[PDB]
Amino acid sequence: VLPPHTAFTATTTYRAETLNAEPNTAAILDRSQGLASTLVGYEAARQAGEVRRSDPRARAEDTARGIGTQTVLTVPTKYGELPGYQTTYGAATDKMARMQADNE
Amino acid sequence: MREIVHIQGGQCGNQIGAKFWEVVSDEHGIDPTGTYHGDSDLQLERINVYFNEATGGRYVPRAILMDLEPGTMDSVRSGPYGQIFRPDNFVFGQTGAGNNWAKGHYTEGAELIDSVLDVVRKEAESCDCLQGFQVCHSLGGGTGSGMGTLLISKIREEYPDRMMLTFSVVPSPKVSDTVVEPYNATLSVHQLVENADECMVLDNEALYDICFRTLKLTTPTFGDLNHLISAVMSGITCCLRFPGQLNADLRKLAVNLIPFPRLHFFMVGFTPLTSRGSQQYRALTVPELTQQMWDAKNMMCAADPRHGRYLTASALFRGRMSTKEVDEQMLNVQNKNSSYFVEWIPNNVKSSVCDIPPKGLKMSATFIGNSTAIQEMFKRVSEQFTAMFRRKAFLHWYTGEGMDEMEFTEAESNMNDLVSEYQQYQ
Amino acid sequence: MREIVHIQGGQCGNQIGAKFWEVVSDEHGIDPTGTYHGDSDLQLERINVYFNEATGGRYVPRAILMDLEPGTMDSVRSGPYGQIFRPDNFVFGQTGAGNNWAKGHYTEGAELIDSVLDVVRKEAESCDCLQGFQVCHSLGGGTGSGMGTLLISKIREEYPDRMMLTFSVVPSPKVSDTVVEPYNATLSVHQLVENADECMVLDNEALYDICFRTLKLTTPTFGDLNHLISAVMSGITCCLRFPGQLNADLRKLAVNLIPFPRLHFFMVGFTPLTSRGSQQYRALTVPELTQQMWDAKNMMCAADPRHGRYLTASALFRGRMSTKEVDEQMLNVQNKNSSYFVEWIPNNVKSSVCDIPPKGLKMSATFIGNSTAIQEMFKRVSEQFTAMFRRKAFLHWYTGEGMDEMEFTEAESNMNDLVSEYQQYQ
Amino acid sequence: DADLGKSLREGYRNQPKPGDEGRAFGVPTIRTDVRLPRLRSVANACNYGNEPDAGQVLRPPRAADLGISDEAFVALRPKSELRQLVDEAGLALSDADFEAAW
Amino acid sequence: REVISIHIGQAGIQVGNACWELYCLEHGIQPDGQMPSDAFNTFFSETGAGKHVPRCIFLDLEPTVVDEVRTGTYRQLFHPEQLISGKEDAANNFARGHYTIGKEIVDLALDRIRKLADNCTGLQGFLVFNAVGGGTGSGLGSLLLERLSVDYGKKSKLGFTVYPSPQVSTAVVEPYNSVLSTHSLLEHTDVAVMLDNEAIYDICRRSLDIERPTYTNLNRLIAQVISSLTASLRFDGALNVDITEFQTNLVPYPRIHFMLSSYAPIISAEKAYHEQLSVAEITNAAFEPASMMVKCDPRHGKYMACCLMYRGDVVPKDVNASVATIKTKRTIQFVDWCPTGFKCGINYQPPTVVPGGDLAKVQRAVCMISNSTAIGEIFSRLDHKFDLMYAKRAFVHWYVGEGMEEGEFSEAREDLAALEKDFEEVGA
Amino acid sequence: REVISIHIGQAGIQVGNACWELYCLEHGIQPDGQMPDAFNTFFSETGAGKHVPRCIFLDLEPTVVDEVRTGTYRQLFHPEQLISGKEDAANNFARGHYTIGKEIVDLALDRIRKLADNCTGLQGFLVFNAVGGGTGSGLGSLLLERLSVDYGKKSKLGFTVYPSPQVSTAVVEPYNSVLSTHSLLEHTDVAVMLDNEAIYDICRRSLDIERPTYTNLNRLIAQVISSLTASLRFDGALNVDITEFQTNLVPYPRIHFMLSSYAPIISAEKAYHEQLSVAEITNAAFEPASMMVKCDPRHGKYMACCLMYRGDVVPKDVNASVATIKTKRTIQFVDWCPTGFKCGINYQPPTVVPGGDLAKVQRAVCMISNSTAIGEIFSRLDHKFDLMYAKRAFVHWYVGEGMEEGEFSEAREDLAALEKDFEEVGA
Ligand SMILES: Nc1nc2c(ncn2[C@@H]2O[C@H](COP(=O)(O)OP(=O)(O)OP(=O)(O)O)[C@@H](O)[C@H]2O)c(=O)[nH]1
Ligand SMILES: Nc1nc2c(ncn2[C@@H]2O[C@H](COP(=O)(O)OP(=O)(O)OP(=O)(O)O)[C@@H](O)[C@H]2O)c(=O)[nH]1
Ligand SMILES: Nc1nc2c(ncn2[C@@H]2O[C@H](COP(=O)(O)OP(=O)(O)O)[C@@H](O)[C@H]2O)c(=O)[nH]1
Ligand SMILES: Nc1nc2c(ncn2[C@@H]2O[C@H](COP(=O)(O)OP(=O)(O)O)[C@@H](O)[C@H]2O)c(=O)[nH]1
Ligand SMILES: [Mg+2]
Ligand SMILES: [Mg+2]
Repeated sequence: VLPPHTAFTATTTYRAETLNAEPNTAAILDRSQGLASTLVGYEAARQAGEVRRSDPRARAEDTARGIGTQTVLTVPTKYGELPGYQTTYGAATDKMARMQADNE
Repeated sequence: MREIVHIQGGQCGNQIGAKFWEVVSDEHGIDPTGTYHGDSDLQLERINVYFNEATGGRYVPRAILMDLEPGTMDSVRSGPYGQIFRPDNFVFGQTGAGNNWAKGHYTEGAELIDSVLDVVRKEAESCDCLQGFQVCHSLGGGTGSGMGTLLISKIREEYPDRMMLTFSVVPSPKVSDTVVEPYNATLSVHQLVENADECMVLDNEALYDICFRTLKLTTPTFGDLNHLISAVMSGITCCLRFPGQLNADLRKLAVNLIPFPRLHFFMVGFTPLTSRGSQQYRALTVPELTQQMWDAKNMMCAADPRHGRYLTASALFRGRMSTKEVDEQMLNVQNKNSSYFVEWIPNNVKSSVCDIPPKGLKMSATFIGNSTAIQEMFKRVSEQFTAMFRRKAFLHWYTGEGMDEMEFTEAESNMNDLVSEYQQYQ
Repeated sequence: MREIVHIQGGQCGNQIGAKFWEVVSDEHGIDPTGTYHGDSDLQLERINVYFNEATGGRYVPRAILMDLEPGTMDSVRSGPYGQIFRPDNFVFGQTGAGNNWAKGHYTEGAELIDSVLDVVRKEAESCDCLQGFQVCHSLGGGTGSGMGTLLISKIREEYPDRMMLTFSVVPSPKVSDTVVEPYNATLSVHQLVENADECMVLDNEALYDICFRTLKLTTPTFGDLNHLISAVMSGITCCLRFPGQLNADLRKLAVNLIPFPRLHFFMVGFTPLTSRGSQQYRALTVPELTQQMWDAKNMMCAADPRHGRYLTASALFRGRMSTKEVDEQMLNVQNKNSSYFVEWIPNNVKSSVCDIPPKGLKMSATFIGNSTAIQEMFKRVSEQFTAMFRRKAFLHWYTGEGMDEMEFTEAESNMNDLVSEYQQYQ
Repeated sequence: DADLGKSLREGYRNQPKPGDEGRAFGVPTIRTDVRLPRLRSVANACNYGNEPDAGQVLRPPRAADLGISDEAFVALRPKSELRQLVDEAGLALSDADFEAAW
Repeated sequence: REVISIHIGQAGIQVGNACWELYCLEHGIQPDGQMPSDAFNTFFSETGAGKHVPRCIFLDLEPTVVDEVRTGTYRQLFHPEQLISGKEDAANNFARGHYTIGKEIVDLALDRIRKLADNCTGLQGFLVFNAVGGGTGSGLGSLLLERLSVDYGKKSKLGFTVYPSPQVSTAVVEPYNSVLSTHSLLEHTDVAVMLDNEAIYDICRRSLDIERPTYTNLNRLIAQVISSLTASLRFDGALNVDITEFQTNLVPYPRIHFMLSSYAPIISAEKAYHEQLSVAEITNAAFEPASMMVKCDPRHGKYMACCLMYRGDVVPKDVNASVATIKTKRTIQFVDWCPTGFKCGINYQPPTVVPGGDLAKVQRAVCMISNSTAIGEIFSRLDHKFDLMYAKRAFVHWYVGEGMEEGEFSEAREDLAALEKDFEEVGA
Repeated sequence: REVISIHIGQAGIQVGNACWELYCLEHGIQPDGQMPDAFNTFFSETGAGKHVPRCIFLDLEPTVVDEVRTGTYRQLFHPEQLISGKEDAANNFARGHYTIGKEIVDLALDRIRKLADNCTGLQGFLVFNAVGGGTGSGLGSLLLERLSVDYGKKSKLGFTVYPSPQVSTAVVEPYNSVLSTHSLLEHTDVAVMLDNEAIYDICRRSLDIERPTYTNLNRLIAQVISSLTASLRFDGALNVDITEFQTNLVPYPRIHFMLSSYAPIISAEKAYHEQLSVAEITNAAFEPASMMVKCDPRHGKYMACCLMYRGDVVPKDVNASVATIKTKRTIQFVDWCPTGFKCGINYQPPTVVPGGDLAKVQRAVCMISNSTAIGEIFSRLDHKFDLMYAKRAFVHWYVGEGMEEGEFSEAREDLAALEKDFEEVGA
């Protein structure tokens, strides 16, 4: 028996990215905005970021710290940081991130 | 615009063509009642290359079936997409060649080839601009070999300046279905080297090996083998039917692949091929397609590509892709395996990109190589032919019908000088 | 970036690798289905060193399991995290070696090594910046020692510039699991002394002693020993996967630990190992870690290190720690125990610190020692080798497959000269 | 795949900051949009805002010799301050005409 | 002042697809073809009321991409009579494109360009777009150039041709096609602008770090280069030049016309936000080999004449200072017999971005067109790979059966060798 | 006026991480990179309200580099400057100078050249490195080679972290160090020696911190660099730029290896404790307990000393303090140099970093001097180097990379000539 059905959806490159340039670029760059440069390469990370995107203060410290919790959705998180993982760079720049979030 | 008409010869050719037409109809969104039910406008654009509109949305394939036994016609009519064909392209004899090349080329041909030429003419100047003919057949049988090759000779005489693709499945000693396979094959290829424009070489052993290793199937039936071949046919003709970033039609494929007029037997393969278990553990990238493309275990011929050198190669790609990645992927694979490529030709790989992959996939590809490894297969059949001709075994069925020993002698000479030319250029 | 590909050889190697991938998956936060669900993006940041992304975040390990018996593969698939391996990478024979080095290195190798090389070549070319290979196996079995050893030799021929780790478990007379242990181990190390870049030596007697005394487990099954070995692997490879104050990669550790080219056999230990009863009452400090690190009975080999001198030592610390504390502890332990260290090398200890400890712990440490104590074990095995070879007992099962006498004589000679040069530098 | 035409990495992306959808990413040659320095240094090869034209400095207004810079004229000034300037100078003009001109 | 554009082949008309979108964005014309509320006069002729039709002809043998454009949203811009479509491709065969199928469509092409020029008033010259590697762009392009030269002769023909890259390629007989193209490209067109593919690939990998660039990015960048070239005609500037100053100043000898091109600053949004942008460093960026449209090493050659177009907020003082610094710098050496080897130009309108593009809007930009001998090295490199295939007579039989022979191959090879000697002689 | 910075190695770029944080705090530039002329010596102003540093981070292992990239200072350093490799040199001088060298130094120079083109009054280069490792040693020496051959006449200040006598973490760092010196002797114009164990002693005795990490050491080094550059950055009563350093501190072209010290190394409670004035801080900046390199200056004679005072300081009392120092007999100078002091005064006091261990003080002193303690350090290193070289240990790695024995012998004899040079000069 033949396969049930498969819809035709693929468009040509000319119709795709030199005629719908604005929506194409909008969607492409909306896929990955909050991810870090060394982190964006992974599709799992991209999906995690999209679901995460789907408190203003907490957002401020998150965007100031940068690489803290971009793909989060056992170990409970404390008010300042996570028990298991605490990098030296974060320990050094905690105060700078705090003041940057305060200014934001 | 560009036109391709199809001819189906013999039992194997008829089944392969039936599967091919099913696949093409699914791709173009026409249901087996001959009516259109596609969704995207991209399907309407190039349905004149394979179909004709009759009346009220009825699309009929541009194909001609030709055989000698009602069993094949009944089998292709019973199955799905069997009622879309054309009853007057159902041109048809009654006796049966009985796996005899002399019977297929001299006895029943003399009374069916007039009719098949009349119908193929009618359909050929029914259209405006022919691009090529497309005939699918075997090289071991009786009906598809002899009558098919005489049809090729007639078409070459009547239209000299059109492309012609002949999709030929070839025999092997390991899979011998008839005892006169080298006898039929030698004469068929003797006619092909002088009349055919280019042939796609296929064989059952490599298809079974693929279904064993890569597909990991347990029951690789003839339907499955014909489905693989039909997918390859759709892949090679995809450029004429869909737009791409770098278009490559049949004639430029020929001029890029063929360096010398006699070297037009090409080995072909398809990607991606993954099992149901391993489809979830695999990526879909240009390097991922390339490593499978250039694998020897992906090949659908019983000839080791690493046993010789590649004269030329071509890679058709389907999907939205990075032309840069394609270019440096071919460049890197050529630089790495430098010994296996010919030296006096730089840039041995011609790559093309199209924007429409097959339905349900993300990225697909077809590989067409013109290498010198097929001289092994030609020696393989030549030794068998000499061994049986040494004492004229099984020969009187040809001699008593009109065949003479001279034709066998010229066929042997052609095989010898062809493999000599392969060895010379290797 | 840096890429490590894993190879598991034989039954013990396969089980050890299964536990290794369980613990690494737990560390990186990917479930036994292959989907990420972890807590920190520092896990994602360096998953590429061990995993490949297939479809929609389906991360698969970059490991090849290879053996000659379906039972090990069946057990690997039955266990949890056994569904994350790519089914294509299960390269696998059918007949079995049967604790025969000749069968694993000359007979079954001829039909399995080509496939394993093909798969490993695919997996190594799939990566961008290759760092090294890591192979887990034994020196007493047949299909684990000889076959994996020939694999190592072929790999070293193909990639003479890349990193290589050999995790080898070795036997002892007290626990003699097979009868041809010296006959196998002598040849295995004979090939390793020029093939592998470094081999880290394990044994079951030391693991049993550790579990009895320090861990106070009642029934230390093979699972616990494999867990200890896997934890050591994670410790030795954590520097690539996580940042720290002072990073040391595999090449850095090799150049720090290996003074002369032939001296690349190490003995390793892990800390802290605390009994479950005494876990609550015991402090967590850098001296706390160092005290259990330098415990001579905490080593994982039956070569009590105080019977010789240390050439080089290396300590990989994990956790938030004080560098002044670390290097002052190293200075104290090296100054007070003056006689146990080599005199013509100041500062015999190389330290490195990573900020990310293993899950569930605060501070951990992996100790790697390159000392002259292993000459005792090598003499201990060569004596049994000579004793058995004196009547040529069991030798005909090896000579009747391709071996002669001179290979065994050369193996004996190389053991003798290697132990002699340990004695010289002692 | 997502990275088919773009970079998609945060360091080199083409998406500008949300504050300004369109702004000329570069350094203007006039440097008007800079806080005027408290005391201009001896050597500055770049100008700031409203410098007099070559023709106007060649044919100067009269107060330039007294020391009033050209910018003091075009500088915006308030009602009371300009009224006081008018009174202190000898304009001698009435309130109606003052309101008309203002 | 007007100039007309003809696009021959897949590459040429795709570059034109990018170019016309960019031009419409620059001049404020919606794709329907009307202006909601005279500078456009060089490209668009206003027909009747509320319409603006481009001065362009796309013509090609295969109909795929042409009717793709027909079915696209730029249907109201180009009405379907300027879009000239054949029936069967030249199939990467110079002989087929110049002898078999060319003779039928070239007459209609001439008959359309004739009325285009007739409708025009002050025609400055022609500009052609093609890649010599293929069949149509080689054969039909050469034939069309020959017919246009015998028709007009005294009008300059700006040919923006794409040669095949040294190591990156997609065809097999493109050395043959390129040699046969150069045979007439040397002696018919007046100013030939060179382009490659892998050079732009490396540019996008280095500056724009697009690890996976498609043809559209390259076409957009080439379109920006052409816009920078034409900005002097389209808008007024402080120091303006038409196409005639190029024809005079940029060529020292009647045969030496092969100009390298460069653009700056090819940069993204936050990178541009990061970097301080001025005249000196963009002039510096315009001169290293890491920013040239063609992969050649200028360090091995000596410059002969260079021209620098500037767009946006640029004064003459700082560009004069930058040119002085470049002249004083010793890494790049001009030829002795040219004391003044620099020609600048400045225009007041900055480059315009295309929405969805990979470039950010910038205060000022620079386009470089220069002469050197690395072009001669490129030609020799192509000649060697031509000769290697030609020694074994590979693929000759296709051309022979088409109707062409060995004589023109011999003549083209010796012509390329003569050009090599000419470059080596002029370099001294 | 401007001076540009290059940070080589995992240690160097962490020192730079401290340095640029301190600079941004001192100039009031937020981590995002924008303020809400003095900055012109370190930051170039781009766009509208944005300043970018004149620095280049370079290293081979990407872990620390992209740690910096994705940390809090993502906006400050834009990724066109943060050069990153593919694989580490594995503490192998041969690997970092001969194998990985030629594929990254070209990019480093091609970026530094256009930074130099952007800057106008370039004072010089300052490089941060540690000679113990391979990347800091090998390609650092290569970078010095190529910067010297490219400019020559421009000043280069190399701040180098030398290995300590006893407290050590590497094994082949004697080989790496001597291979570094063979080029650092002849190429860098002002080399400043730093040690880890000496700073450990300083932080244990003064800040009474019992568990110090690399962060405090880097913070103190950054404070030293800022104190040394503040004279160029800000106006003062008696201000001193890059050039007098070379003029006054380098008696002979082959003797440029300077010791450093800083005071007051004090905490908040101890700043509450003690009165900090010029006399006592000058006294504190001369005992070996506050030397940044573990060596005894009493064993040697001071060739020349340079004293920077920051904050509320006046010429009278600094002259009184230097007079007292000269009259004190405990430290003895060289006869051939009767006047061996170079003073400098700056008005803006040292700034503090939130979370730092130092307290804000009225004034501070940074001392940089020449002696023969460095000469005895070199002999101490040479002894343990030849101890290893006697057995040809670890030489197989270098020779397999492509190095050989002639240049090992050349480095050994060059350092012997150097120690003889100090011995002859000190008399
Ligand atoms: N820059 C750029 N080059 C292209 C593009 N498409 C094709 N090319 C180049 O064009 C060369 C060959 O010419 P084609 O574009 O394939 O078309 P053609 O010249 O008309 O030749 P035929 O296709 O046989 O008719 C190839 O080598 C490509 O490098 C494109 O979109 N952009
Ligand atoms: N002061 C200070 N020194 C450091 C720091 N980190 C590392 N070091 C020193 O650096 C020396 C070794 O160099 P590495 O840290 O490995 O960096 P490297 O020189 O590039 O060597 P590679 O590992 O080959 O990259 C050690 O002896 C340490 O003393 C730090 O944060 N501060
Ligand atoms: N792939 C494929 N091959 C077939 C099929 N049926 C027959 N063949 C091949 O065709 C060859 C013989 O051709 P034959 O049936 O004698 O052609 P005939 O003369 O028309 O009867 C055999 O070697 C078969 O391998 C089919 O359904 N699929
Ligand atoms: N640590 C550990 N060692 C094992 C395990 N299974 C077997 N071994 C060791 O493997 C050695 C025998 O190797 P063998 O299984 O014969 O290797 P083979 O040739 O692959 O079958 C014995 O000395 C065991 O100590 C296991 O699960 N864990
Ligand atoms: Mg074309
Ligand atoms: Mg390092």
